[PDB]
Amino acid sequence: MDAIKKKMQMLKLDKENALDRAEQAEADKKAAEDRSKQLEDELVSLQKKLKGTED
Amino acid sequence: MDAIKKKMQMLKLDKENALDRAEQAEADKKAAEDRSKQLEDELVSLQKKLKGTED
Amino acid sequence: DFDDIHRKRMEKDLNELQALIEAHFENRKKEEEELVSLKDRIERRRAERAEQQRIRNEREKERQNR
Amino acid sequence: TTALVCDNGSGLVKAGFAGDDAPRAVFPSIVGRPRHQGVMVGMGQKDSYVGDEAQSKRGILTLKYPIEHGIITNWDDMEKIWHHTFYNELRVAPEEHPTLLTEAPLNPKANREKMTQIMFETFNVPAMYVAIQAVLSLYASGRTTGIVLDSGDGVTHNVPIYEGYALPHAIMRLDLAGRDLTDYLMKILTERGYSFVTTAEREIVRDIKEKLCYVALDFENEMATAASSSSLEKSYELPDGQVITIGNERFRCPETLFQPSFIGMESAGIHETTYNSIMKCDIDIRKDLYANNVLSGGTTMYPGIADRMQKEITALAPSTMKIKIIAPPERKYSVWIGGSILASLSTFQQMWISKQEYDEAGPSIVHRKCF
Ligand SMILES: Nc1ncnc2c1ncn2[C@@H]1O[C@H](COP(=O)(O)OP(=O)(O)O)[C@@H](O)[C@H]1O
Ligand SMILES: [Mg+2]
Repeated sequence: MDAIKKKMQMLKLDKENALDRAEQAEADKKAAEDRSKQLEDELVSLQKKLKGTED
Repeated sequence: MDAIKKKMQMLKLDKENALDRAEQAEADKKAAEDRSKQLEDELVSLQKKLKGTED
Repeated sequence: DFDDIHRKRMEKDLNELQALIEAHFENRKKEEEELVSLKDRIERRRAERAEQQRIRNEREKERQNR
Repeated sequence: TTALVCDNGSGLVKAGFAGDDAPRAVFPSIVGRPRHQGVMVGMGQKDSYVGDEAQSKRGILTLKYPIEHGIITNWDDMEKIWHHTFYNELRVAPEEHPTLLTEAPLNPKANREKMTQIMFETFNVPAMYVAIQAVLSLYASGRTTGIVLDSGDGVTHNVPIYEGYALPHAIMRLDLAGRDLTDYLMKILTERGYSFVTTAEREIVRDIKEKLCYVALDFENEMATAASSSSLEKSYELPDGQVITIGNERFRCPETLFQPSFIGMESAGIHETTYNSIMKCDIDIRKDLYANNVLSGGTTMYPGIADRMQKEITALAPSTMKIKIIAPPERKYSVWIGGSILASLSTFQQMWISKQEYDEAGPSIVHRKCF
């Protein structure tokens, strides 16, 4: 009819916005966790270098 | 009718799924970010003690 | 910029839906039940016209039959 | 006073006062002289019916569009259309209102100069300004970056913009548009027996195209499905009865957009000229253009085009970039809404081409600083 189509369009705008936000948040999590794990690896290498210096 | 109900329910389900997924991702992002901050703070002190050891 | 999208979107996101629902409800209420009732009324009047036509046709055929 | 935001277009003239949401009067731009003899006396028969009046008497007229591909080929008819638009559809004399026409990119200069000369001499407006049809469609989306594909009815052009700085070397204008799709649909309908020839029946074929055709997500699968089942055959009632059934002509008509080899055009589809237009841009603004691809114009209203185009570009583009296609529901009037917004701005109020300036430099003023 008439109002039904507009209501469907609203329900679809919510769909697109929610899905896009979810995808963006997932990409953010991937990037942040990669950052953290690379920092942890750098910390490990520093520990090993400290061990060599102690030797 | 029949089509309106199923389509509307499926679209609302899609919106809710995307929203909850985004919230989980953002929570993990915040936790990883704070842990990364902890890693930075500990790494600086590790570098300082390494520098003293080298001196 | 991009700050009038809220003030031009969110408005009709609810007001338009509610107003169109109101329009559909009032139009259906005004239209469907009144049309069915009026058609039933016209049908009853049509049946009465049919009875009057049958009576007149029969009486005229009775008299005129010569 | 208020400004008149006219938008000539090619196929539908859209006009209205600046500051509203939708154009006040939208009507086809056709001028049709009668072709038969006419025997009734005193019937009050005019010599040319323009606008929406000639879409009701089209049975005895020979409609002819005055704008072929963006450019204007018949200046007298265009003047008649403008006169009708001002006086009968808006009923505001032009002596007291600025006007904001719109023009496709890469159009001949003489067209624009003649347009401004007409507006200043015949209608005698106070001040008029000509704007590129894609920047307005970018205004309406509320963005400030993005690459807009404005597939009108005359010409499809693809203007990339970043941070408000247009890139003049990356505009890809292609002359396939809604009219060629109408002609191709009218040409493939003959494969079932329906022959439309008269210039009046082109309108019927246009209505068929608008109401039935859709863009297939995957072309070969649809061609295979339509050739086995019969779940696609949708019927349509002509203006006199004799319903017709459209089979796989439904998604073959608008497929011409992505494969212009169907109508013999050499160039690549609208899915690949956008990627080429992006790749001509600098290497650092390609991500933003990828994420803010904007659709506009009438012909981009086919059901299912915002998914086919996204699939195609995602196939072409690098796998890491995110491809997003902005397809607002108010696509058809996007250019005019943007025009209203631009005319309503205070910063823009001193960019009009004032009449005294035209009197001092002639019609060639439009190419000058007042663009
Ligand atoms: N709902 C629709 N579905 C498919 N095609 C459409 C639809 N509406 C309009 N069109 C096509 O778009 C054309 C109108 O385009 P428009 O944007 O008015 O061109 P212009 O840029 O000259 O204004 C029509 O000729 C028609 O072929
Ligand atoms: Mg246009």
